[PDB]
Amino acid sequence: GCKIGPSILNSDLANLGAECLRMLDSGADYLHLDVMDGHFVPNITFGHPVVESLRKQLGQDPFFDMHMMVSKPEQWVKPMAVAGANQYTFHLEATENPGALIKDIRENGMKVGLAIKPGTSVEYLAPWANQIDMALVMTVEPGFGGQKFMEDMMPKVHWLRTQFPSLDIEVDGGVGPDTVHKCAEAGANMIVSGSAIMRSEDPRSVINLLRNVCSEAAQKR
Amino acid sequence: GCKIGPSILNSDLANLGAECLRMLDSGADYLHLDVMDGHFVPNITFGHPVVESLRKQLGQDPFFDMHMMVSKPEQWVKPMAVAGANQYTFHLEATENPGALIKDIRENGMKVGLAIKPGTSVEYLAPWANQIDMALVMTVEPGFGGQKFMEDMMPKVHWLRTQFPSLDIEVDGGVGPDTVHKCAEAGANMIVSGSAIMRSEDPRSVINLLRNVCSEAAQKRS
Ligand SMILES: [Fe+2]
Ligand SMILES: [Fe+2]
Repeated sequence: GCKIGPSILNSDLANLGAECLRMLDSGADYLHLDVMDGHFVPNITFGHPVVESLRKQLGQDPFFDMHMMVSKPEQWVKPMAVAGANQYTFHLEATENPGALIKDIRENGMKVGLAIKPGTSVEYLAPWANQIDMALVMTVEPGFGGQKFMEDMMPKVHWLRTQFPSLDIEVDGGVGPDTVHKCAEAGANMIVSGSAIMRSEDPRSVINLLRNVCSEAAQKR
Repeated sequence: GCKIGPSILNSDLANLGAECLRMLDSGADYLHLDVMDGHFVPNITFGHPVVESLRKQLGQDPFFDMHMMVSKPEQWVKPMAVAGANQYTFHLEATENPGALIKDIRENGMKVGLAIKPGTSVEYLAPWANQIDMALVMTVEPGFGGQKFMEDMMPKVHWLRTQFPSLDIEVDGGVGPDTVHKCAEAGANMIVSGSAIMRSEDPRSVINLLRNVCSEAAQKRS
């Protein structure tokens, strides 16, 4: 049940279709698409219009995990659903009413992801864990780096894995061949990796490595 | 001095490089790139990371007019300059200190555009007209998709052209072959058009039509 989802912010964004296609051909399990509105985080990447074009090119099969680093996640639920997103991963910090938003995401036919930034206690996420499809533990601060993987996020992953053995747990931020062992041993089964994959001359090899480390750790649990 | 700048939001945004190459190969004079942050307008398009990749793909020559429909235009000046934007067109409504922002744009080596939404008096542009490279008169409300061209914006264009004969004036919003003459007769010399160019089998012909309607109307007034 371990899956690798390349992030594409490090890719040639003027040729996004080609970059996604070669990730899929390289054996990516899903694509992790970072949506930043310049308010929740200090960068603007792309929104649903790009997602819609991507979906049109890639067809119906590929799974899009939308990482919604936006200040008003309620606003983009329907646009992302219409664009063809599979999963809407919103930040717990970005809404006063996560329960209502979770309901809305499901009513719009999408899976539910719930993300926490490094400074947010995993204790805030736990109360909602049985309502979501996937928890995302950030391992860098979103919108800034360009940062080193934060090893002190691993206790969050471990706690979640301990308390919720069946929960899919994703990590995102500086994850690569060098740090995937930490994530996998802590309990993560969904791995987002950007530069490590996208800049590789052999992304299939990198993806296989990442998945194999996770799988090995899962079989040990 | 009449120029056509396709807007690219109705293009295949998964292949922005190819779509822009096609526009340039069709004789587009520049590219008009709509940046929306989901706050100043109720849509999110793309930001400087996309611009940086587009500049890399297209090379140094093409001109990018960045239509910054963003709440904090001060924030994206350096990122856009680093990304290789030629002109940073911000909304007058979006800053309380346009003078400082204009200065910051020039200090970062970019040309300065100043945009006004339909509800904003063209008079607000006047104090700044001597400091900017281009005025952008919106002819639809930005961020609400396909809207009808607002002919009642033409007096804004005509007023600007009358007050500032040497000022480049861009129109943007529902502009196509059906409405370009209205813009040109009012004084606009920079025309943004989207679907009418992007959807065509022969975008060169559409671009040429827009440009020549504009040029011949401009020649007439002269
Ligand atoms: Fe992400
Ligand atoms: Fe525009």
